[PDB]
Formats: sequence, structure tokens, C-alpha cells
Amino acid sequence: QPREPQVYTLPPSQEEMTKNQVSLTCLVKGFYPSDIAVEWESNGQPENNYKTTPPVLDSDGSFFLYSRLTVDKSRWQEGNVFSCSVMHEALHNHYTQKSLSLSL
Amino acid sequence: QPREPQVYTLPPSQEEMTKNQVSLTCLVKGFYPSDIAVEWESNGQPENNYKTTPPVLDSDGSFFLYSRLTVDKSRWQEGNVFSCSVMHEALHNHYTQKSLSL
Repeated sequence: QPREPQVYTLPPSQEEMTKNQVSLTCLVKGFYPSDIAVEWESNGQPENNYKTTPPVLDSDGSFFLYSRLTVDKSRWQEGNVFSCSVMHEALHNHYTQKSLSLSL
Repeated sequence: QPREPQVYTLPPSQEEMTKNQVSLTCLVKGFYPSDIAVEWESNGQPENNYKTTPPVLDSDGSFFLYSRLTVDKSRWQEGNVFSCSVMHEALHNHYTQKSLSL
């Protein structure tokens, strides 16, 4: 049957703070079927500098993927809020979003 | 030219802790070429309950991927140390490993 995606945001590693840009991660797991859309935003505006892995088949027959938004380290360190949004047929209202920031 | 993988371990989200199993994440980014191997270990033994994404082309022409190890929450809460190891031609010794624990 359809299975609802679980969406978890994961902050950049402390070790990435030596770089000019850092990685904001959105883990989307346990979803079926594989058809899905994932996007990023901040302050209500689209954040386009991201890449998302293809869905990967898990052992339970569901799928997972990760989406990675790359941002200027200063935007992350200065407490900006980002959010990953997911569209999938097994989500209530077919939509959910999760926020990611140092300030949360 | 070849480009050295950056390897970052990320702990489970606080929101995953309501589950019986949690996800440990290994981000491997900025590597070139795409040929790479990634494995997991704990307390000096191989951990096999993981899946790794294929390499994905980044805007700068290098690749990134993620590996996800699923472990019992109890094992993570008990302080067990886990590590992601990466083999790639652009690493010193063609090998590195990064640890992750509570």
C-alpha cells in the first residue's frame, strides 16, 4: 500500500564549518510509491541551489532519498531558517515541510 | 583532476527518536571521479544494515552521495561508537574513516 514519507532535517557537521559553503540535509524515508517532489525555501522564497538523490530501494520495499541544499556558511551561522518541503501521494494534504536552523 | 572526498557524519534527527530504529548518516561530497566505496563499522566489526545512494553530479562537476545506516535506538543510546569508511583514489592512503556517537 502507499506509505507516508518521514521527513527529517539534519544540520551541517561542525566539521564542514571550515568551508565557504555548508550542506543542509533533508532525509526523506519510508515512502511508497517512488514518485515524489522535494524543494527548499527560506523566508518564504525558493532556494534553488540544491540537488536531490534518486529514490533508493530500502529492504522493506519502501524508498528513501536525501536532498542537499548548499548555502553560504555565513547564512547558516547567522541563524537563517531554511525548510525542506515534500510532495507525495501518501502525505496528508500531499504536502509537508520541516524547518532547519541553528536557531531551533 | 581527482578531487578528495569530504566525509561528514550526521547523527539521527531528534524527531526520529520516537522510532525503534534510527538513521546514522554519512555525507561524502566533492569527490571525483565517481568510483567510490563506502562501508560502516562499530566497535571493530562490520555493520551491514545500510544503503548508499548512487553518486550524484554536483554543479561543480564533482559528485556527492549519502550512506544511511539503520541501527536499533538502544544501541545508539547505549553509547556505541559507529564509523563510516570511504575508499577513493583521491584520499591519502585511498582510505578514511569518520566516527559518530552520542
